Parts: sequence; structure tokens; C-alpha cells
Amino acid sequence: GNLDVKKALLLLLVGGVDKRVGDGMKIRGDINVCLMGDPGVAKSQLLKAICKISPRGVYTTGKGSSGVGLTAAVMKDPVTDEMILEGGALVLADNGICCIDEFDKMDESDRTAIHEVMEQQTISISKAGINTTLNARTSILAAANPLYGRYNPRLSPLDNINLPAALLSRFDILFLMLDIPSRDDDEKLAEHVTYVHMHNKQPDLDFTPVEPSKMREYIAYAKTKRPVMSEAVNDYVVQAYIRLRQDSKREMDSKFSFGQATPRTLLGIIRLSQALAKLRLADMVDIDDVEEALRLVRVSKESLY
Amino acid sequence: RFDLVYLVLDKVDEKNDRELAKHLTNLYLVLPVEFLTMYISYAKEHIHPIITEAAKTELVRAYVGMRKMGDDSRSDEKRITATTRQLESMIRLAEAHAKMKLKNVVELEDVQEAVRLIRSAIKDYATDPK
Amino acid sequence: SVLAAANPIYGRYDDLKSPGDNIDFQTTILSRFDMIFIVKDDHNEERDISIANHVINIHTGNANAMQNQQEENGSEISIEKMKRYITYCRLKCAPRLSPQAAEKLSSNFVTIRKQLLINELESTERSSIPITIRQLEAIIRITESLAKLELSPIAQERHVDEAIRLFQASTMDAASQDPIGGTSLSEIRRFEQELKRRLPIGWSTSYQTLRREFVDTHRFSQLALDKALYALEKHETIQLRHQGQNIYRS
Amino acid sequence: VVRDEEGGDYTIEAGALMLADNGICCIDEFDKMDISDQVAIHEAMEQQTISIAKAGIHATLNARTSILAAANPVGGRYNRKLSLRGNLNMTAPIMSRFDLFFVILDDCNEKIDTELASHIVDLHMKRDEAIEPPFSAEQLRRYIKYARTFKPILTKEARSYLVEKYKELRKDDAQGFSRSSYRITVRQLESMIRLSEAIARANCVDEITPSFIAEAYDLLRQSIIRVDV
Amino acid sequence: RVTLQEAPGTVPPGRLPRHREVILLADLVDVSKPGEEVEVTGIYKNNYDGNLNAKNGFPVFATIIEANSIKRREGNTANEGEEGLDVFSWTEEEEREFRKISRDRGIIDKIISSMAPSIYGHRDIKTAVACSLFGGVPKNVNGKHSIRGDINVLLLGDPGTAKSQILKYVEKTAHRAVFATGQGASAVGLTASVRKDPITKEWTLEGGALVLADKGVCLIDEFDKMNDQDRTSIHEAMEQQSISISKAGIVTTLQARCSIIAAANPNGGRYNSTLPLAQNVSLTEPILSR
Amino acid sequence: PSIYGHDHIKKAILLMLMGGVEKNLENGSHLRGDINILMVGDPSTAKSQLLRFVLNTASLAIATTGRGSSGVGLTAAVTTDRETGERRLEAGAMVLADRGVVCIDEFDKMTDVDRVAIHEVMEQQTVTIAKAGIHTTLNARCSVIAAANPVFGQYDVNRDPHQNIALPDSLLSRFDLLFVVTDDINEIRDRSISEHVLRTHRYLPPGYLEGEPVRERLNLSLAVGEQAGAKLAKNKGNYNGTEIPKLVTIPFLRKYVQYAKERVIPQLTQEAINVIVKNYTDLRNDDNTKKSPITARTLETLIRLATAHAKVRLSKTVNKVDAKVAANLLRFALLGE
DNA sequence: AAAAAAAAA
Ligand SMILES: Nc1ncnc2c1ncn2[C@@H]1O[C@H](COP(=O)(O)OP(=O)(O)OP(=O)(O)O)[C@@H](O)[C@H]1O
Ligand SMILES: Nc1ncnc2c1ncn2[C@@H]1O[C@H](COP(=O)(O)OP(=O)(O)OP(=O)(O)O)[C@@H](O)[C@H]1O
Ligand SMILES: Nc1ncnc2c1ncn2[C@@H]1O[C@H](COP(=O)(O)OP(=O)(O)OP(=O)(O)O)[C@@H](O)[C@H]1O
Ligand SMILES: [Mg+2]
Ligand SMILES: [Mg+2]
Repeated sequence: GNLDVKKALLLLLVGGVDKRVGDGMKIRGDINVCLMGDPGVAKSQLLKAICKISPRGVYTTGKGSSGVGLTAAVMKDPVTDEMILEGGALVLADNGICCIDEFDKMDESDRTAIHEVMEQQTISISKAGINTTLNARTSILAAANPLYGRYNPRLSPLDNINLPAALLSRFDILFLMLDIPSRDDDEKLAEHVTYVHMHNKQPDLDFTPVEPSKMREYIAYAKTKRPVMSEAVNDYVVQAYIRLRQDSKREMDSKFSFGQATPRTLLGIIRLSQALAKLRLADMVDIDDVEEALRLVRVSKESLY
Repeated sequence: RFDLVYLVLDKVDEKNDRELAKHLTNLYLVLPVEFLTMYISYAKEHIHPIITEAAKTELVRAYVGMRKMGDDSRSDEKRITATTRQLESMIRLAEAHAKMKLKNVVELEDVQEAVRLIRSAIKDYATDPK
Repeated sequence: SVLAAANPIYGRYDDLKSPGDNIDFQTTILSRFDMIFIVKDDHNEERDISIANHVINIHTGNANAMQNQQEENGSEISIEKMKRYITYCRLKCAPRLSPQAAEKLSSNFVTIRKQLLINELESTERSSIPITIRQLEAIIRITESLAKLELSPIAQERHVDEAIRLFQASTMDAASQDPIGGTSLSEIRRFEQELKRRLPIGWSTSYQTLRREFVDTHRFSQLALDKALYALEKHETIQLRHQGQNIYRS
Repeated sequence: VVRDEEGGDYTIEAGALMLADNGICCIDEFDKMDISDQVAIHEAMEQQTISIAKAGIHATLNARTSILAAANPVGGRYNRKLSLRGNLNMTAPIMSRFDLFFVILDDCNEKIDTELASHIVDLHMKRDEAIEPPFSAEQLRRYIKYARTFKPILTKEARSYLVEKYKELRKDDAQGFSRSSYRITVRQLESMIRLSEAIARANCVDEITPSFIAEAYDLLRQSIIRVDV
Repeated sequence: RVTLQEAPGTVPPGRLPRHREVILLADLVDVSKPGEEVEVTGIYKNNYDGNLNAKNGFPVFATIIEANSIKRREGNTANEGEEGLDVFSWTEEEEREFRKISRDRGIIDKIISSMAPSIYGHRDIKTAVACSLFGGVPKNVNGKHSIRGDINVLLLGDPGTAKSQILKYVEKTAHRAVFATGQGASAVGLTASVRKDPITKEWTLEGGALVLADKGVCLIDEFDKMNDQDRTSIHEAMEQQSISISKAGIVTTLQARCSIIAAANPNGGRYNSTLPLAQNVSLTEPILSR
Repeated sequence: PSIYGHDHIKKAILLMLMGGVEKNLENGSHLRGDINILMVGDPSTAKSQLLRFVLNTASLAIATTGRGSSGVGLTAAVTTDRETGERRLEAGAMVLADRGVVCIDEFDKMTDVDRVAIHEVMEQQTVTIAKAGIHTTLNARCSVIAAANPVFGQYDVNRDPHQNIALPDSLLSRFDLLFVVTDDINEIRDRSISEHVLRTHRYLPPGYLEGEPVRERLNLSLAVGEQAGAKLAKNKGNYNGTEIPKLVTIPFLRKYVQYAKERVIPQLTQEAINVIVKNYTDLRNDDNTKKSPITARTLETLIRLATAHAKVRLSKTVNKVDAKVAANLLRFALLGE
């Protein structure tokens, strides 16, 4: 299952609108998606599969290994102890896909780093006069869980991520995977798992005409095509943002208060429409892309209940 | 102890949201150069304006005026908003208003600009009462 | 072997306060210990006179003679001889039990466990001092040490009775020491009213009659026995003589 | 006390009071000190020394200082209805340490604030150097260092007036209430003696006149006038 | 040979101390102790050294001090009453005068009245302090019973009662005196502590404040404001007269014959005459009984 | 045999010592194969003794205490060899137990920091060391058994199970089986256990008298050591007669374990699959109170329990009886009889 | 490089 999560992963792979705008204003094609769900939903396995299929993917976590954040991998490395270092940098943060599990686990240092890599902002932490900043242009994909370990009937922002709301508002797309006990879905899940176990392989019950190396080729092929923006959707996206602020007029109704006012919502809508044009379409952005981005946002919010 | 303070409150309205949408979409689709920096350096180095006796009366009148508003027809002893910090803020703002345009002595325009720009923030500094 | 000295919270035990909030040790730590003794201070001026006499004697001017006679009359042995004897006994002997002793220990353990349950069902909180199978092993070890003292290759009832006596002392002093911690009190005043009203000074009545009367009424047996023995604990108008039959009013 | 990690320093570091030896320490915002300093101070002033014993190093340091502090009454504005103890949150034992108190209030009088603003403006632009004190700073320092070389004594009538004044000051304050007003100790008598000596020094006189005692008593009484108002 | 630093009371504030090396010949061995401020009269000498020249680049010479006399100056800073290396030593005629004046009637009254001659009243405090600083006789019964022979004194009262002055006089009076105060002392500061020597790199023992108070008095001020963790570490010092350490594989017991004199203030800053002592102070029975 | 009761605990230990097989896929990466068991209970209920027995009877095991361990030194250490003059990694406690079992006591008293070092092992059974210029992944495919006390002195049956256990749910979800034990006071059980414990203490080693303590013995007479089927000397196992049901000795049981862990690799079938899916669907939708929440990973536990039970009876196929017994054991461990 | 004691936050 989880077709919409995989669709969001596809939209993440292609990337959004990029290569700057007039008069030097900065825009990034990277998409930031945070996944929420209870333990035991195979979100970690999905992240591992994404890292496998993405050649630029990197997996990190809060400590466990020290030389992965805020420090260069060559610090104090040479036998001469030449103190080779770039200063403030991350692991392959240039055009990389950073994947993190237990997003609430990391300490203040890695939290500061992930806040510093916001919106293609370079890391300029200095210690001994070094300022060789790493130009971080990366897409952030993280998975986390509430501290309760289960969804709660109370106000959903009280569960949130246990992270500052400023960091939460940065993310383009928020998904919530809540486990609902039912017969007609758990039967299918158990049947799928047991049929996988019986064959000791990926079963023929799966029906996929396309292959992982084929996706590896086609993602580069579709990235090469690189459609650009068409102006005819400006009025439609403006009125959609007007209706989004109309929703912001009802965010005080509470119990799913995440429908807050943020220009980054509109920017992410534009980027997602651009990515929808990029994934298959030629050098043209369709209103259907805007509609699909809107539907994806509504589905993202609808998981709150 | 700050010299000034400013507040931004984004509230959802049709007109301003429409204007921001149009403006940012057009950006998505008269500006000087380091000349500004050299002008700033020249003003900081070669310009040392002073205030004049004419503006002293206006300063005193403004201080009294905000002292006048600090009390009303009730003996509650309303909050004393006319602090000496207000005086020093007005003085510095007026002197800086003489700093640009390469002037050497202050005029009235300096003091009215200073008092307007200092009381605009105060008028938005109130809480839910009044 | 661990020999530990400790002081309760708030200095003196403060028996008016509940036993639960007088000891800060958890259940896990207390179970490993198996001989806990509560040394409470007392005042009756006779033990006090005796202690003062003993200290004034134990000053160096007198004890240096008297203690010497303890090695001259054979009452006590020197420390080094005790060390030699104890290491010899540790090396040589290692006793064993007998089936009658096992039966006695089993019955005693069942009895104390049932008594603990009886206290717990009334106090409606968990006991601050637990009784577990570790305690049964403890009594077994105490019996073995008592038999080991006299180099006996087998342990018999003579040592078992002393071990059970010591365990009962160390149990009633700490665990079962006032388990109540101080229908509520409404029946207590009601029960205090009738005995003053119905039974004057100098006369007496059978326990069976009162128990029958206040089981027929609403008081029931559980409330009466506690009230009766606490009116006795007050000890200013109620006296028991002639076994548990004669309820004499002093 | 500080030490480098696995480095044999065991060295003490000097606070502001340590640096202010034989001088004047000026503390601003006295209200928000913490427990350690709040309990070290009332030993620092009265005994003129500080003692510490931590982690194997012990010492007794000199802290001969004169302290001057400023405070802000709780709630922002001083409540004239209450007293010094009611308005201030700082503790009673620290109160007895100090020798003098000064409370200064602002108001909304239109006459005063206009003069205040005018005086500020005059020194800002017109006469930034042309202020008129009766004496120059050099003359002030000359007189200060000349008067510092005098040690006054006390005479018979001075002692009699002093003991009478101390008796009166102990009596009139203790007559107010019990278990609510406790402010006069031997420290007050010592402070009165010190103020008399300082005033005698100011006039460059090797003896003390009961008028100086009267002035010191007036200052101390006005310290208790201020708490009443 | 020993390393000599600068006295913290003599160094200008905020600066660093200066180190020197002192060499003690025969009869001077173990006279000085770690942490004890001393005054040494000696001879200044200089000698050649290799790596000092190597690292400085100039013909510089190392200097050491060959000690000739040592005088202890810990606590008792009053150094004007009499002269000599040890002011606590007596001649034969001084002993004869001691015996002559020790036989007059009412000598205890004169001794009590001669203590702190500039503090008025408080006769009971003077008597208690005299009885505390004269001490008793430790008792040993058959080598298996020990009885403490020192007296502890606790002072409690209102401010402005010259408790600190009396404590300072006691510090000036006793042969061995250690002054602590309030929050300025820690639990492991009074007791002996465990430290790693930077040279030989292994755990060792460092003498605490109480060890310096052995055969002497330990004076504590502001006893109430000291934290409970820093207060519960002197029970053995007041009662068992022994300090036991089991830390970092080091198991040793240290002797401590010290008399503790403490001052404090009651709750609220003043003493409520109409209340019991249990509601006047926050101390408990185990500390009050000692 | 000297522990009274806890029969289901014994069955769980038996199934854990010879757990299921590990799975590797060209696309599915790796699947965990063995079983981990955690027990929580009030003091003096014979947990540490069972842990010592498991140490003694296992092919390979390492004893670890929560307080007396450091997580960084638990996995690997950096030591400089005296001869070569270079620094090389020294194997930690858990790495030595590869393809073994690790027992940890006072688990709830063990420092929180080092807990993450355990979780990594519970994640992919591999520890990564990146320090001082060494970057290596070390295999550690061991099983872990632990016993911990509740937060209070005694278990409160009226409280939230999460409330009684100090460990976070993140690692508690990893353990396949959670057991809660309590010493309910009952005079019948008290008498039975008293008789049993007294019976145990009245024991004497063969050929040695009761008047003197145990003395140390020398090594074997032979420094290096080394008619069939008609004797059954130690094959039947019943050394002493106490019950109609049989018993087996420790050496024969260990030989059985050695044979089973190597000679048989069972394959599951659809008949047990139907029972497994039916009981998972039933247990998930019973909709009543339970000790712990259940999720998709429990079906994996059922599969490997059925595999272990197929291994026990030495069959290459999994029958529905193994599914039934696994479901019964899980219901006991989560519902209670 | 890794374990263990101390004072300040
Ligand atoms: N939809 C699913 N299909 C198949 N297996 C699933 C599914 N959801 C969960 N699983 C199972 O869950 C396990 C992986 O989920 P896992 O618990 O590691 O993820 P998680 O939700 O990030 O939790 P945690 O933080 O506890 O690791 C696997 O054993 C997998 O078989
Ligand atoms: N007879 C006396 N009684 C009390 N104080 C006296 C007496 N004679 C003189 N004084 C003076 O009174 C002051 C009392 O000292 P101090 O303020 O330290 O007392 P304290 O109550 O012990 O102090 P604190 O407890 O605050 O440390 C000293 O300055 C001392 O000179
Ligand atoms: N069912 C039992 N059969 C035999 N002995 C038992 C039984 N239950 C408890 N015991 C005895 O209880 C004692 C306590 O042992 P142990 O400390 O290992 O138990 P535990 O439950 O693990 O306790 P803890 O929580 O303190 O570790 C042992 O001497 C053991 O023999
Ligand atoms: Mg996960
Ligand atoms: Mg145990």
C-alpha cells in the first residue's frame, strides 16, 4: 500500500523549480518532506529503499557516528596531522539526498545544522579562521514519531514533531501514517507478508512492468528534459492561494490546526507543480500539475482526522 | 533599553493577500551601487551636524505633549510613557536626520520626522485594553 | 557478608507517622537483607539509671579491673581466641537439616505469609518490608549457622526453635510493627459510648456476649476486636484478666 | 576555582570584589544576584575577608572594599504606602550591612520635567564643555588626598552625646511594634561613629564637635524618615 | 625538596603566582606540610642548566633556595606579640611562672574573664569557648573501646551579637585553626580528597580541611546556609574521630582529632522565644545531638 | 529442574535457544531470524537464577551487568599493540557473542546513553566503528535476553504497563516476547514451594559425607582425551525417579540442540499460513485491553516461532500444530492464559 | 583512547 507516499517520493526525486529568478533572488529545486507515523509501518524500510534507488542518498542519525555532522571527514586524518578541514560542512550536502530516522533524537548540534541547511543556505561555521563554506543544496527527507508512540485524540499539534514550529513550517510536505486496526486491510497486509515469506523472494503477485535500473535511467532522463514555467497558471495559483488563506481564516477551529498561513506553502505549490511538469511532461507546465499538487496537499492534510 | 522597536502582524485579508500574490508572482516571472557605501562613508566622516535653538522649543513641546497624554481626568496615575529615553531617542533621530542630505544644522523637518517615526511604533505598542 | 548501619528519615522513627514514609529504601534492596532491627529509644528512668551506672563504671578507672575478672572467671574469652575458634569452625564443620526441621520451617513460613496477607488486606497498601522465599532461605541459613556453632554435623529442633525466635523478633519489630499506621472513626466513638453507658466501673462481662451483641448489630466482628484491643491499648478503663474471657473495667 | 582538565593548575580566579581592593566597587542591578553570592556578600562586607575551601585548596583573601549599589523596586515603581522591606525583595541581613539609604522618585509635574529636558539639551549642544562647578576636578582630588591624611579623635561631650543619641535611637524605633520592626543594632552606632569621623575629616579637623554627631544622627533618622514616607 | 608558590593574600589580584624550589637538609625533613603557608629563611644560590639555555637561547641560570629556618604562619597572622620561630614554646622560667599562677584561687574566673577582653557580656559564651578549646582526655578501654575527648559548641542567636568576632579570636588563639564559611566549603573539601598526580599519573590522597584541623579546632560560620550534602559529611569527624575513604581502589582510614565550633542564625533571622527549638532551626536530631 | 513453575518460560527458553533461520534476499536485503525475550517482575521470583542456568546450558553465552558496563567499550575499543606500535580495534563484549546469546541483568538500571548502543544492534545486528581513522562494520548477530524490575518496588497490576516500565517503547517494541511475573500469595502454592525448596536444600554430593564442606578438586587425570545402542546409559535421561513423565540429562539435551541447529532447515507451508493469518487478524481486532500494543512485526514473530517449533520436532516442513502452539504461547504471553 | 572524581550550571 501507501501509494501516495510513493508518489511523493517520485515528486521528490525529480526536484522542483530551480536555477534562480530575476535580480538574484534565491530559489531551490529541492523538496523537503517529513514523514510521520507510529513504529512498525515500514517507513524505515521505505527510506532504505529510497536510499538504494537514489545514487546521491545518504543516511545519518543523531550521533552514533561523530564525523557525519558539522565536521569534515578528513579532520586530523593525515599521518602528519595537517589539520585538513573545510570548517562548517555536512556529508555530500551538495546535490545530495539526506535521509534521517528518529528525527526527534538528534541533539542541538545536528538540529542547528539541519536548520542551517534551510533553503539552500550555506554553512558558515568557523573555528580557526576557516570560512570554506559548503554550498548546501540538498533535499531533506526525515522520518519521526511522537514521544507517546501512538496517535492521540487530543489536538494534533500537541503531538506535532516535538520540534520548533519554525522548523516544521519549512518542510514542503507533511505526511501522517496512522495505524487503524481493520479486517479488510490487515488481511491483505498479512497475506502479502506471508506470501513474500513463503517464496523467499519478491512474489509474482507483484505486477511491475518497470525495473529499478530502468527507474535509475529514467530519473536522469527526465531531469535532463527540464521543463520550464508557463505563465498561464498565475491567476489560478493566485486564487488557490486566496482559498488557502481562506482556510487560514479557519485554522483557529483547532483539533487539526496545522492549516496555518505561510508563503512557503505557495512556494511549495509552485515547486510541486514544476516537479509534476518535470517528471513526464515536455517543456510546459500544465494546470493539471497545479490541480495534482493541490490534491497532494489536501491528501497530506487529510491524514490528521 | 532599545532605541526603537517594530512589530509585524500578518493578518489574512483579501486585498493585501491579492497584492502580495501579484507582487511575488511578478517577481517570480533606480537601484544604486556602492555609490551608497561611499556616500555613507562621506556622511560618517565629513558631516558633523548639530542641533539648533529653534528645534529646542519643538523638542520641549513634544516632551510636554507626550507627558500631557500620560495623565487623564482620573487620579489613577496612568503609566508614565514619557521617559528620558524618549528624549535621547528623539535627539539621536533628529541628529541623524541632519546627517543625511549633507546638512550641517537641523531644521524643523528633522524633529517632526523624528517624533512621527518614534510615536508610530508607540501607537502600536498598546495591549488589548485601550 | 554485609553489616549495614542506617538512620530513618526525620531522625527518630516517629511512630505517629506512617511506616511507609519513614523508610526510603525500596523493596529490592530490603529483600536481600534478612535481619533488620529497629533500635528505638525509650524512657522509663530505670533502664536509664542502669545505663548511666554502666557508663560510669565503663570509664577507664574501673572497667580495666572488672573486665579482667571476665578472663579470670572463665565467663568471656579474649578476641584472638575467638578469631581462632571462628576460623576453625568455618573451615571444619558444615551441618545439614532433618525432615522434621523442614516440616517446622514450612509450616512457620506458611503462617508468616498468611499473617502478612492478613495485614495487607486491611492496610490496603503494599507492605514496606516484604516476606519472600528469600526469607525462608534466610531462616534455613540461620539454622545452619546455629548448628555450625557447636560443630554438630546435623541440625535439629533445638537450633530451629532459636532461629525461629530470632526471626519472629526481627519480623514483629519491623514488618508487623503497627501495620495499620494509626466505616472510619464513626463506629469507634459509637462503640466507646455504649461500653461507658452499659458497663459501669467495677463490673465485668463475658467477651462472647459482647461479640454476639455487636455482630448482631452493625459493628460486626472486624470492628469490635480492633476497638476492644485498642481500648485496652488506651489502658485507662479496660483490663483483661482470666485469659480472654473476663473484660474487667478498671 | 578553576583547573585545566588533567592539568595541574588548582588556581583561583578573582571576582570584581577581589579587584576592587582598597577602592570602591560599583554594582548595578543588585536585585538579581544568586544564592552563592547572596550568602557570600554579607560576609564580604562586615569581615573584609573571604574564605573558601574546595577540592584541596584553601585560602583567606583580602576584600577591603567600599560598596555602592543600585536597585529597582519590585513592580517597577516604588509604592509609597509600604516600607522599604515591603517594596524590596532583598533580604533583612543584607539590610543591616548597609549604612545609608537613598530613594529617589520621578513624578509627572510639568514644572520639573521641562527644566530636566532643558538642562539635558543645554549640555548636549550649547555648553557641552561649559558647565560650572565651584571647583575643578584637580582641586577636588587635591583636597580629597589632603583630607585623607587626618585621623580625628573623640572628646568627652562627643561620647556623652553619642551614647544619648544611641539610647534615643534604640528606644524610639523599638516603641513602634514587636516582631515586625527590627533595624537598630550596634552596627548603627559604629556607622554613626564612622560618619562622624568622615565629616570631621571633611573639615580638616583633628577633633569632633557634637554638631557632627547631630548631622550623622539626622542622616540616620532621615533614613528611617524615608522608610516611613 | 619542595615547590613553593606565592601566598594568595600577597599576590596582586588577578595575576599569576611565582614558583620556586626549596631544599631542606637534615633536621628540616617533614617539618613543612602540603597546603600549609610557611615562612622560610634561607640562602639564594644559582647554578647552570642545559635545557633552560636550550629553550631560552640565552645563558640563563636556574635558582634554588637552601632553607635554614622554617616558621609556620597558618591561621595566626598576628605576628607582633613576641619573636621566635615557634611562639607556642616555653622556657623553664615561663614554666615556673605557669606553676606559680596555676595555684591561686579562682583562676578559672580570671581565665574566663581574660578571653576576648573587648567584647562585653556573654559570660556563658566565654565559658563554653574556654571549655571547648581546653578539651578533654580521649579514653581507650582495653584497646577495644574508644571514647572521644573533645567538645563541640554550637552558637545560635540574633544578628549583631559578635559571634564572628569570637570565632576570629578563637582562630587567633588555637595552635591549629581552620576557617570555613557557608557555601564556600564543599563536602569533599573539608574531608580528604582523591586527585591524580599530573607527573606520575596515578590516584593519590590530598589532605582535606579537617586533616589540618587534627589536634585543633575547625571553625564554621553561617552553619545554617551550608547545603545538606556539604553538612552530612562531618558526622564521623564530630563523633568517630576518623575519616574513611574507599575511592578509585584506595581504601584507607584517616584520623581526625578536631573540635568543631559553629555559628548560625534561626529561621526568619530572629529567635522566637515562644516556640520550641524544633521549630526554630531546620537541623535534625542526629546533627543536634552531637 | 530446581525451579518451580514458570513452565511457559522454560518453553520460551527452549524455543529461543534454537530459533528460526535468517533470510537474505537480492532485493529484500536481510531479515532477522532469532528470538529475544524480556522478563519483568517483582523481586525474589527466580529470574537471575534462570539467567545463570541459561548461561550454563547454552553452547555460547556471555554474562553482562547493566551497571558494570560501558556502551562504548561494550562494542569495540582502541588499543595500541606493544610490538607493532600501531593501534588496532579490540573486540567488545557483544562482538565476541556473535551467533550466541547475551544475558543482561539490571537492564532497567543501565545507563540511558549506552541504551542506544544496544538499539543499533537491535536494528541491523551490525556495529559501525568510525574513530581515529578506522571505518569498519562488525557483524554481531546475537540474541539478547534481559530481566528488569518495575519502577516501583513491586508491580502494580492496576496501572498502565508503560507506566510500570522505565524503558522507552522504542526498544521495547523490538523484543518479541514480554513476560510479567508476580508472586501472588496463596497458601497452597506457598506450601508447595516451601516443600520443594526444603527438598532441594537437603542434598548431598555422591560419595561425600555431610559433616564437612565442599573441597576443591584437581584437573582430569588425562591431559588430552578423545556395545552400542544396547545399554542406554544416559540416553533415557531419567537419573532419579520422581514422576511418571520422563526427563533428559543436560548432555543429551545439548547434543539434541547441536544436531537440530545444523541438520534441519524447515520450510513453511500454506496450511500454517492460513492459521497464522487468521489468528493475527483475530488478535488484532479482538478490541480489548492488552499488556502491549500489537503491530505488523508480530506476524514475523509468529513465523519464526513456528519455524523454531518445526526445528524442535526435526521436520523440514511446518505443520499447523506449530502455528497453533505458537499462537497459544503468544496469547499466554500477552493476554494471560 | 578510555575510565573516574569534582564543581558549577
Ligand atoms: N506495509 C508493510 N508491508 C510489509 N511489511 C511491513 C509494512 N509495514 C510494516 N512492515 C514490517 O515492519 C518492519 C519494518 O518497520 P519498522 O518497525 O522498522 O519501521 P518504523 O515504523 O520506522 O519503526 P521503528 O522506529 O520502530 O524502527 C518490517 O519487519 C516489515 O515487514
Ligand atoms: N559586646 C558586644 N556585643 C556585640 N557586638 C559588639 C560588642 N562590642 C562590640 N561589638 C561590635 O558589634 C559587631 C558585631 O559583629 P558582627 O556584625 O560580625 O556580629 P554577628 O551577629 O556575629 O554577625 P553575622 O552573624 O552577621 O556574621 C562588631 O563590629 C563588634 O565590634
Ligand atoms: N520457583 C522457585 N523455585 C526455586 N527457587 C526459587 C523460586 N522462586 C524463587 N526462588 C529463590 O529465590 C531466591 C532469589 O533468587 P534471585 O535473586 O535470582 O531471584 P530474582 O527473582 O531474579 O530476583 P531479583 O529481582 O532480586 O534479581 C533464590 O535463592 C531462588 O532459589
Ligand atoms: Mg523506525
Ligand atoms: Mg534475583
